[PDB]
Amino acid sequence: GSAPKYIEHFSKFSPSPLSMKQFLDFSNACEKTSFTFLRQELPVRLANIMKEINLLPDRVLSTPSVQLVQSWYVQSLLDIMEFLDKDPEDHRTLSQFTDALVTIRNRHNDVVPTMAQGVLEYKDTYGDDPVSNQNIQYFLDRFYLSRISIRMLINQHTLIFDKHIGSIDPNCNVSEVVKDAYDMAKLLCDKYYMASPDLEIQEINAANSKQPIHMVYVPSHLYHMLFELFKNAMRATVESHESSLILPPIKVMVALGEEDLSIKMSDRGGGVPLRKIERLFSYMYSTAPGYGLPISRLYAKYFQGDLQLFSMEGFGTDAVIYLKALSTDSVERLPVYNKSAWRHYQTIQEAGDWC
Amino acid sequence: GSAPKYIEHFSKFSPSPLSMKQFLDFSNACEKTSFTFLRQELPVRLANIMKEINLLPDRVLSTPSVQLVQSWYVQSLLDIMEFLDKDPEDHRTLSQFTDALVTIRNRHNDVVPTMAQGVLEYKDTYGDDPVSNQNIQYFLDRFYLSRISIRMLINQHTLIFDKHIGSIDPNCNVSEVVKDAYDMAKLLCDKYYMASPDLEIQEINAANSKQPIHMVYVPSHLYHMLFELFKNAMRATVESHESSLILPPIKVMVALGEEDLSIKMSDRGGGVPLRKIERLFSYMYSTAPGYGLPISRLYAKYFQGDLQLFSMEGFGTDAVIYLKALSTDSVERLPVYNKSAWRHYQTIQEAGDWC
Ligand SMILES: C[C@@H]1CN(C(=O)[C@@](C)(O)C(F)(F)F)[C@@H](C)CN1C(=O)c1ccc(C#N)cc1
Ligand SMILES: C[C@@H]1CN(C(=O)[C@@](C)(O)C(F)(F)F)[C@@H](C)CN1C(=O)c1ccc(C#N)cc1
Repeated sequence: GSAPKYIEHFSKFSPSPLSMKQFLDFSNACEKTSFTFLRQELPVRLANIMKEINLLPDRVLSTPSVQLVQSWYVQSLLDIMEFLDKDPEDHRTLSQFTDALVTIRNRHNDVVPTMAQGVLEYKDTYGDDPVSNQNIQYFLDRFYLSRISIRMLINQHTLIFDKHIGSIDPNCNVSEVVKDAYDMAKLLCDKYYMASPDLEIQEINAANSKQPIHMVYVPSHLYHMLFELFKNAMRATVESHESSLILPPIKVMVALGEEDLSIKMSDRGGGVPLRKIERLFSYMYSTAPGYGLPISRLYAKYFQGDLQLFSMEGFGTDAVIYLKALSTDSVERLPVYNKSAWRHYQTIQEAGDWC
Repeated sequence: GSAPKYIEHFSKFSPSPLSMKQFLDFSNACEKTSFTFLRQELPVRLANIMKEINLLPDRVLSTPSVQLVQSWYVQSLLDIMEFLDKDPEDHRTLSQFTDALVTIRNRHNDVVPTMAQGVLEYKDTYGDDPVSNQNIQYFLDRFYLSRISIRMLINQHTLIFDKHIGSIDPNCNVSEVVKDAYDMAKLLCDKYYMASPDLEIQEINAANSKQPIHMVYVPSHLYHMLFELFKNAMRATVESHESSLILPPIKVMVALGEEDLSIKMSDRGGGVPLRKIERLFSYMYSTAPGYGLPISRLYAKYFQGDLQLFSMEGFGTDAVIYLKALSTDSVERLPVYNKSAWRHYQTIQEAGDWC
């Protein structure tokens, strides 16, 4: 019965944002060195997000969803406390940990669908107004980024201690990951629509005209973003041309500049009105009766990147993923609990500044 | 010595956002009808913006710039009070007005450069930090939109009472306005660089495949936005290819959908890092030792549109202007003084929610 205490403790610490090069330095660059680090970091990260939840309307708190996941974190937090007084050296004290991590990871595997359920519960229970949308948007963005960062650490440890350093590829060939996400989307598009647009890729390596474009990144993260975009671009190109015979291709450009590595995906799927675009990244409005876009964007932001959309109604849409080109600039984007984060939930909107 | 009083009065009223079709209904759809309207509207709009200024740091208030323009509005407000007790019918009582408008318009002709001077005064006097940037951004956006809306009314009256209804073209051929802004930028580009990229235009009239794209809009407003973008796209295409012989063209696409009319301008001028883009629309950071972009965007927003940028470092930049396709949806976007607008100036930032 000391959960509130632990959370009060570790909640006082700020999480330590790691860079992608520090990740590259790490089989056996001492997991002892990691164990001791993860012993404090995970609890600090779990506690900060747990501390922020506890401070949202009891209307949201009392729902089975929020309390279900809120109880998952409480258990994961306790699940790792065990090792605070333990001593490494014991080749079994740190394997008790790797297992303790794999067990915590799977315990949270369905947090996204679970949390989406809460959004729906809220829409039908309290309505879908801007202030609700705003608070949910603010919180889910932080909650999910928090989750992404925790899973990153866990995957890095579990994978490294069972060319690639954990889930990191130091020579990630962006165009290859583009092709992979494409092939997968194509296969699904073919089954469901029995027709699919082709793919054209083009690279622009500013500094080195023909050297293939490589970067240090987490391929699975990039695959996720690209796959989500290919699906939308495919669904729209197919559906908007159901009476046309032509079927334009989806074009992708990978450009590498001094500090940015950009990927643009252009489709001619009809486009979307500016007003609806703004709603495409909102958890509340994109819920019924998925969260590919809002979450794909958190993956972009996690390492200081971004994901943006801009279409032309009546023509098509461009989706662009901005990633940092240098591993030096690829530092975790983490949400922290402060007096600053507190007042973002004090939105008392009623009659704006514009008419 | 009653300025504070008048401002306290009219400041209680909210400005009346007009649609572009109401503008189309109006030589002599009775300027009496307008005179009486503008008699209350202008004072209400002048007072609301004047009321918001009076409530910004005295550090900003005391500068010659802010007080210089603050005294211009005070005089324009009084300049129109005169007609509050007047009676139309008198064919000279309303010409005293048209002149009173032309005189007020010119009195404010240099408010932009004047206000930009204040920004610089502030940068050097108090520094250029995010909270300063934010408050200036918030206020200048509103101040300038307020100004744009006031000049719109004035121009509509003065022009209509000296095919087009004032400054409104009910059959504005977007592609023609594109060509015009281009020719002008080209001429300047040719003088200064003695080389300039060509232009390709393409239309996508979704509903009517080949009918030229026309819309009801204020051509001079659209010309302003396009000219500003062509200049930047030209400067960058030329400068980034000073050692290349090839010189790609600037491509523009005009797409007309059910509710949106979009114009995209794509250049291959090298592109800009994501981090600097965010700073391109900031009055503070774009000041030295112009305001084409931040202001061009207010012109887009004035009638519910927008202006966005997205480039690929090492390749080029896309700039897109979103306008409403229907005159029904083209309603003035006006800033209003409320308890809502008040708290946007209570930014006490110090240590954010992210680490
Ligand atoms: C041991 C820590 C964490 N780490 C790891 O690779 C992992 C696999 O253990 C994990 F992904 F799980 F984090 C490197 C960034 C090196 N590293 C550090 O450089 C470090 C960072 C901050 C502190 C502190 N305080 C101490 C060490
Ligand atoms: C007379 C007003 C203003 N107006 C004008 O065209 C102008 C030229 O006078 C100006 F641009 F300067 F505004 C139309 C939108 C018609 N109109 C209205 O439809 C109207 C709108 C609101 C109210 C009110 N309250 C009364 C009339």
